[PDB]
This record gives sequence, structure tokens and C-alpha cells, in this order.
Amino acid sequence: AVFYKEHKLRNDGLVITTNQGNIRLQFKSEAAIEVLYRADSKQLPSFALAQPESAIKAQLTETENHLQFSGGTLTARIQKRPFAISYYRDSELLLAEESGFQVKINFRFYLSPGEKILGGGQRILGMDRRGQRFPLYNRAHYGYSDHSGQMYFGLPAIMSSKQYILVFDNSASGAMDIGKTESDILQLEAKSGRSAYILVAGNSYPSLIENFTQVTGRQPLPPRWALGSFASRFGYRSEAETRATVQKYKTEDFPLDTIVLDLYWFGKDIKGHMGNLDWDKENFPTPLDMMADFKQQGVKTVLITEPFVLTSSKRWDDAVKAKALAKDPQGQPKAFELYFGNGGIIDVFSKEGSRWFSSIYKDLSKQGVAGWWGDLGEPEMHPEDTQHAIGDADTVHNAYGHRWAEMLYQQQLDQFPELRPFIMMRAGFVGSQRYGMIPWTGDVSRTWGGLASQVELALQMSLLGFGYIHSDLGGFADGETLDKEMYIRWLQYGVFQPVYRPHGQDHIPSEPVFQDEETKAILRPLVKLRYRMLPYIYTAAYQNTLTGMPLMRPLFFSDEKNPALIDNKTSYFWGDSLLVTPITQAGVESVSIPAPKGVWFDFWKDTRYQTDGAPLTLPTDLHTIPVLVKAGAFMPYVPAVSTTEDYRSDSLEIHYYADASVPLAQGEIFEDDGKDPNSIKRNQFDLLTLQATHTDNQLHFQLARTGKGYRGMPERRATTLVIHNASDQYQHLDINGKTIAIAQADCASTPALACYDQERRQLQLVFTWGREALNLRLHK
Ligand SMILES: *[C@H]1[C@H](O)[C@@H](O)[C@H](O)[C@@H](CO)[C@@H]1OS(=O)(=O)O
Ligand SMILES: O=C([O-])C(=O)[O-]
Repeated sequence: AVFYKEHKLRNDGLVITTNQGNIRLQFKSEAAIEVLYRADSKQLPSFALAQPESAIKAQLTETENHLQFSGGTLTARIQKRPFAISYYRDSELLLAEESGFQVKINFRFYLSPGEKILGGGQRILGMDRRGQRFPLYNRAHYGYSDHSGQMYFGLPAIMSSKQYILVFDNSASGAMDIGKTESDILQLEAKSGRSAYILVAGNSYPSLIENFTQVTGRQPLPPRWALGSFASRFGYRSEAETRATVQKYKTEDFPLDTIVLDLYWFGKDIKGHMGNLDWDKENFPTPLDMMADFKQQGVKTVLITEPFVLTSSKRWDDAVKAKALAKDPQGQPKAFELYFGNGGIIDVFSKEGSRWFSSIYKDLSKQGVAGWWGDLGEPEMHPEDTQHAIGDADTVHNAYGHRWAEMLYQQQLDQFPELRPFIMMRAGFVGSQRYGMIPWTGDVSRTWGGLASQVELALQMSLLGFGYIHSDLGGFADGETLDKEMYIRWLQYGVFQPVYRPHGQDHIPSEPVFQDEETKAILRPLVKLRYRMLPYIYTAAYQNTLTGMPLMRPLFFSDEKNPALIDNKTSYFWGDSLLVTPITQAGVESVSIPAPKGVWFDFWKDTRYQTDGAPLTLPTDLHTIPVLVKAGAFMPYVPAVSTTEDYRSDSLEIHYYADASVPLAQGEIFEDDGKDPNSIKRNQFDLLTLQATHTDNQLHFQLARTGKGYRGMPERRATTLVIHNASDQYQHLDINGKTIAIAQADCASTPALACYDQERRQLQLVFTWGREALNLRLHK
């Protein structure tokens, strides 16, 4: 039994007092509200919020039975007796408290009938998680396949078909019950920690995500090289083996940006060395030379680190001496029995642990390390009586990796202010994207089921802030012999997901360069294609930095008024223009693609398909996976390079997919130096835009560039524009008023400026795209 007693305004925040205590309401933006219960008391601070202290000016009005606290779009409606807060966008009800806050920590809300609920981060349960209950405790799920209620990276958040996001801003061991125990109740629970939630609203899913990342944090543009080809396994045993692998990429003609070094870099066994955090010199005798030799070939080195320091490690005594480790309640270093041996955990929440760990990263980064892999940050083992500077293990658990990322991010920005940090980690929290976290989906089994789950996992993480979620390509765990077909399918899909990082236990090769001739003949052109497509991918990355928009988008974005599409986890958008349907079983001979209505082209074959709703059946082959291009797409390409260190857009090739059904279309290509963390803030970029206007007798392109450019930007780019499904009735072309005849023969065999290929229905234009505006007009 809870009821309103009184309220005060204090610094734009509403402080309500009930019989049970104080409640602080602060708008963190016009569409986002933080609700803090037990506001009177000492609590852990917010982890989810980018600006925890902020509170924007809202309006307050009072009635007999209710209070109303409003920003721009979002309104909190506070019923006085019994006490219950509900949330409105306009006057549409988003979410209503049931009993609300109780005692343990517990929050209870009503779910509306038919409401679909995404969220929880990494689970394999179906896209709509309504009807499920699961814990909020980051934890390993080694060898998972087609099911999981609990994995490496849970998020205490949900997204609803009402277009709100709800965050439980609490770091502790907890649980979420999404209308499972009681049909119409969403319940959030924790053992301890902060008693706060955050509601974010939007008018569309893109706007919701923009609003969410506004208040939780925007991912800073990663270095372009993170969009490249990684060489990885668990693990290279020696400097000789790592060098032989870089070489294998060069001798096999596969692109390679980065090689990743797993735990053998600091010791010859899996057990007993963790915490050494220094080179095993018997096996890596000349590591500075190794890294410099790789950097000459345009190849970066990334090293694994973990939170644990073993008692058998060279750094135990020093970490104890420095007070860097978490303690027991008695005050001494907490040691416990990991797989690797008896050891402690670095306390990234303390000043002393942060300084000791940071100094180690600094030293290795000085030696030549370009990037960092933080594994086991769940933490993988985290006994409940472990004490951190700000709380016990069970209170801080789900924020350990998040703070570990923050610590490493700040450290890398301090050491290399002119570089973009690369931080790859397994476990975080809501907002960890603001520290550049690039998550992967853990120790997936080498099964079709493991592959068939990756889209669900990726979309779930993308929707709640994590654009660079990806999988270990080809699979990680167990197996005795390569499953060739599954491997190929997984590396094909790889091209159309955020990070191209095949990785697996080393009794079976993860790297495509160690595969048989047929496998390499299939994958080599695809890995190159990933490089040729860098302007498409880097431009989606740019939009993710700008607005939260994930790189992988779900089918349901295509029609916001058809909630049944939410269930789809087999087809997704890669950027604006490509609808990808990975093949996730052996021997599949054809697929049915639930393409949204409109006109679509086969990416590989150029076939045009029109549909008014019905799915398209495409045949499959072993050399590709089904990809459709949306009519009105501009697909930009550059020539393939071996490494992004050689990236140039001096030569562009742009493919436009024309159809009269699309009378206006736009595209954009974002170019900058690929490395400057301040490029966007300072406008040190070249932003190419393209607009097509398609009427009955004309097809008009307007091309332009904005931004202040950057050092080494080409002034003039040689541009080949290829118009697919181009009319055969275009007689002339004007480029900026200068008329050019369209050749109708020998397009492939003359240096033609404009040429129509009648057999392929393609019209090719070749021109110079300089700093001034350009108009290309085709007319019948
Ligand atoms: C952590 C990662 O999930 C996996 O990709 C690594 O290859 C391995 C080895 O460092 C880690 O798992 S574990 O074996 O240490 O548990
Ligand atoms: O649609 C057109 O413009 C045509 O195909 O002739």
C-alpha cells in the first residue's frame, strides 16, 4: 500500500515523497526519463547513462488525483492513490507500473495485450522474449548451439512494439520475467544495487534508437581497419607461427588487416601464466620486431588480456603489493580456483587496480600493440564474497566489463589521442558502446545450430546499442574435423555482418587461408568483396556513430505496422540496401525470402523481381548466399586492397539500381582518413551525396561533396556509374549541360564515356567527380 504525500522541484528534477520514501524523476533528454526510487539513500551510480548528472527543463502540472511531468515527447503520469507512474508519448500509453517498486529490489509493470518484447541482450529464445523469464547475470555458455537463457552479455533492457526502450539501471545479480509467471506482468529484480529505471520513447524504431544512444552513449567511429580481415585462432603458439600466418595471407592472396594473438603470447600452456601480461620469450623471442615487420605489411597486432592474475604468475606479488586485486571481507587479496589455476581478479573499480592495469596496457601499446581483446569479463568466475572498491561481486557483476572498457578506452585516448581505440570484449553493460566496445557472441559450437543463432543474437544486441556485434566465423568450440559446408556458409554470412573475424580452437583451422582449394576459390572473392565494399560498410558505421542506427537491421524495420515481422530472425538488412538471408542448414537447394513489397534485384545475377507481398523463391548455390538489392540503391565500390592501410577512393565504381517504382533515391559515401577520432566533430571528412530523380522520360543524377576534406583526400575521383535495369530508350546524356551520345555497342571494349549494354540492360557512365556539383541527365 503506497501513496503520494508531497513533491518538490529541485534543479529541473521532480522529487516525490510517498509513505515509503523519495523518488527522483529527471528527464535526460526530451524522450528519455530516469526514475530513481530510494533517492534519499546511498546507491551505486548510474552505469547506463552517458551524462548521469544531466536533467533538462520539463513542465509540471497538478490535478486532484494525478501529477504530470513532461518533456518534449515523453510524459510521466503519476497517479497519487494508489501510487503508480505510467508513461505516455503524446497521449499513447507506453508503459504503466503495476505495484511498481517493492522492498531485494523489484519492479513490476503491466504488459498490454499483443505487446511484443525484444531484449535481454544475448539469449537464444526467439526474437519476441515475452513469455520468457531469465537471469541478469553475465555468464559463459561454452559450446552453445540453438538455445540459451543465459550467456556472456546480458543487457538489463527491453524494446517493445509500442516503440519504447526500458532500462533497468542496475548492475547486480538479477532476473527479468517478461509475462512468464504472470501473463500481463513484466517484472525486473535484483539482489542489490541501484533502484532505478530509464524509459526512452520514439516515433519510429530508428528515432527510438537515436534517442536511446543519445542518453546511453554513441559508439565512436572505430578505425577503418576494424572493418577488415582478421587472422585469428586459439591460438598461435609462437612468433614463427604468427609470422607464417601473416605470410600465408600474402602467399594465398587473401586480404589481411589484423592478426590476433591468444593466450600463448604470455605462456606456453593454457594453465598457470595468466596475469604474466608480458611476452613469453622462449616462443615470442623478438616481439617488437614482429609487430614492426607486420606494420610494414600494413598488418596490426591485437593481444588478448583477461581480468585475472594467477598466484603462479610473475605479477602476483606485485599486484598484491600494489593493492590492485579485489579483496575478501578480511582485507587481503581474494584468490579462487579458475580453470587456469588459483588466482585473483583485478579491481578495475579501484584507483589502484585501474592505475596498475592501465600502466601495463600503456607499456605494451608503446611496444607496438594496435588493439586489445579483453576476454572473460563476465567475470567468468566471480565468487560472491569478492569485494570491489564500490561493492561486492554480486552487486557490481554486470558492470565489471563495462568499467574495464571505460578504463582501457580512457587509457588509449590518453596515450594516443590521434588514434581510435580498438577494444574487443565479451561482456559489458548498457552504454558500453560509448567506450568503443566491440562485442562477439562467445564460444559458439561448430554446428549449424551455432550459425543459425547468430542473426538473432546480432539483432538483439544491435537494437540496444551494439553495432559491431559479431560471431567467431566458422565457429569456435569442439568439433574433430572441419565441417566444410558449414564453414563456407559461415564465412559467406561473415561478409555481411560487422567484423570479419574467423576464430576457433586450433585443432581445426579458423583462418580461410588454411582451407582446401575449393573453399579458398569460393571465399577469396568474397573476402575481397568485403574490401571493395568498404565505402558501403564505413558509411553505415558513420551513420551508427551519428544516430545509433545499427549496421544489421531487422526485417521489422521494413514495416512498423506489421508486428508479426518481429519474429523473423532468418533475413536482415545489411545497411540500407541489402536484404541478406544466410543459409543455416546443409544441402538447402532453395529459400523463400520474405522481401518487403517493391522491386528487388539478385545481388549476384542482376535478376529483377517485383513483389506485392508474397515471398520470393531463390535457388541457392555453394559459391554465394541469397542477397537482394533494393531498387533505388547506390552501391559504392573501390578496388580491392590487401590492407586498409592502402585504402584509396581515387577510383570509384557505383552501381545504381533503377526502377520507375522509385522516383527519388539517395545515397551517401563517407570518406575521411580512416583513423582520426575527431574527424566527424571537426568536419575533417568528405561526404559524397548522390540523388536520383527517375521520371517517365528522364533519369537525373545530382552529385555533390560536403565537408572540409582531410589530408590526402583526392580532389578528383575517376567514377564509373553503372545503371542496372536502365531503359533502352535513353538517346542522350548531358553532363553539366555538355551533350554526349550514348554508344549502343562494344561497352566492355571501348573507352566509352557513355554506353548501353543491351544484353545486360546496364548503362555505364565514366566521368570525373571533382569538388564542384555535377549533374548527369539522361533523356529519351
Ligand atoms: C575466451 C574467448 O571467448 C575465446 O575466443 C578465446 O579463444 C579463449 C582463450 O583465450 C577464451 O576462453 S577460455 O578458454 O579462456 O575460457
Ligand atoms: O522504366 C523505364 O524508364 C523503361 O524501362 O523504359
